[PDB]
Amino acid sequence: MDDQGCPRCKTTKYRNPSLKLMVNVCGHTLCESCVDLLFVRGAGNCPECGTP
Amino acid sequence: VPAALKRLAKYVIRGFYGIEHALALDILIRNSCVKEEDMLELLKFDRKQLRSVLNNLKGDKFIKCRMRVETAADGKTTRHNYYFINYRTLVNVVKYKLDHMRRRIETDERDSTNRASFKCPVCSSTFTDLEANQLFDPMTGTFRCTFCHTEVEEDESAMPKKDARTLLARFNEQIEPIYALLRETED
Amino acid sequence: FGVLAKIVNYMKTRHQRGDTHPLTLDEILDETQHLDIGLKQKQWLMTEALVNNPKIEVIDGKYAFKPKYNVRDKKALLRLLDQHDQRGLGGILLEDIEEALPNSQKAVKALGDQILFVNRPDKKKILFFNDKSCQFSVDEEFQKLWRSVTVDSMDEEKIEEYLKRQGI
Amino acid sequence: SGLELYAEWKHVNEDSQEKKILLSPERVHEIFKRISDEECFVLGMEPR
Ligand SMILES: [Zn+2]
Ligand SMILES: [Zn+2]
Ligand SMILES: [Zn+2]
Repeated sequence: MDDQGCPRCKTTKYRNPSLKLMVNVCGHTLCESCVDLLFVRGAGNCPECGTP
Repeated sequence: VPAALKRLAKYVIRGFYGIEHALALDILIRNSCVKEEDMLELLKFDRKQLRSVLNNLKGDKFIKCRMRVETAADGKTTRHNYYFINYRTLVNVVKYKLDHMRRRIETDERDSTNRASFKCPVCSSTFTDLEANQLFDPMTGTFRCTFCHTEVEEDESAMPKKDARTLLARFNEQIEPIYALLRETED
Repeated sequence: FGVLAKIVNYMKTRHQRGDTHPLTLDEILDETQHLDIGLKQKQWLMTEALVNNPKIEVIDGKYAFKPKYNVRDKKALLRLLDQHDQRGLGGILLEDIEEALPNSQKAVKALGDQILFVNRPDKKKILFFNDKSCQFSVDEEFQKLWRSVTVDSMDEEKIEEYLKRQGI
Repeated sequence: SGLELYAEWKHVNEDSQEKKILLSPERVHEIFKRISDEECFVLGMEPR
């Protein structure tokens, strides 16, 4: 669970066991906390490369 | 007392509460039905000091009381207050505080990232980001003020900004290792 | 008491000088030069004064002590206080250790955090036994949030409704 | 009794002892929050 890492917030898996996780197209796993935190900061970019 | 309820009731009384609350609980673990005059002669406490400690546990919905109205050998009314560890309420009281302590950090952090990010180090005026269209000077490329022509800076680096948020967010994760020994036992 | 308080004072003071042996009654009136007190006062304080004492100890033909029943030993403060926890006999005040054990400020500080202290309103300390099998401590700011949650002005069945609403 | 309100219970079924405790100001605040709109019209008050 916490071994795969976390993009922006990094502090979400240790706060709620029943966490709502999401996937994309390039091949990553972003939880619901990183969806709203990245939209208010940027948009829908890949944290490693560049996937719109 | 089971091995899970005995170990959980000892770790909470030491770290959270003080030392006086933990010394008066060790007798309650080894002996359940304990008279009122027994916790004063064994602990060697005071009549006003022991009463203040027992009231904190009873007020926190931990232990109860069972009064008795009988007759002693002298012929007077003898009243006793049997204090014992009641697990019929302490289970939900501990879980009640865990939900507020976990949401208190989330509330104080969410209400601190969205504030401001502009302040003039001369007139000491806290500016916001919704006034950058009027506080800009095209003849210099920098920002200014209102009643004066001074250069602004940041906004006192102490709030979770783009980089300082990681330092304050990881503080909440430190509660898990220090409480994993207590949460796994209760789970 | 006035006569009984004087006998107990000289019985314990002389023991701390360098005499470790039981004593009777004729030895006190002879060493203190108080033999000329009469015959009616010597017999009255023999079979009534030392008999009414509930804490007196008679070995054979002499008299022992009463404030302390254990023998003198180096490694004895930790073993004596440990029996009060495994059996539940209570505790020993600080005035009892400082009186029976000479210079108790060295043995207590040498053990470290093995004995907890109690702050009493009448300026008294209580010596217990800190169990090392269960130890837990947090920061100073962590104990403030634990007591900030108001749980005294609520209800037992009211807490169950708030926990079942979230999911726990 | 001046500036402090008291309460005296008397349940002649399972608790004949008259309980007397000081009414905490935080107790009446939690009850008033549960009052909805349909209950304010009875007392003669308007939530808005
Ligand atoms: Zn995340
Ligand atoms: Zn990618
Ligand atoms: Zn300015």
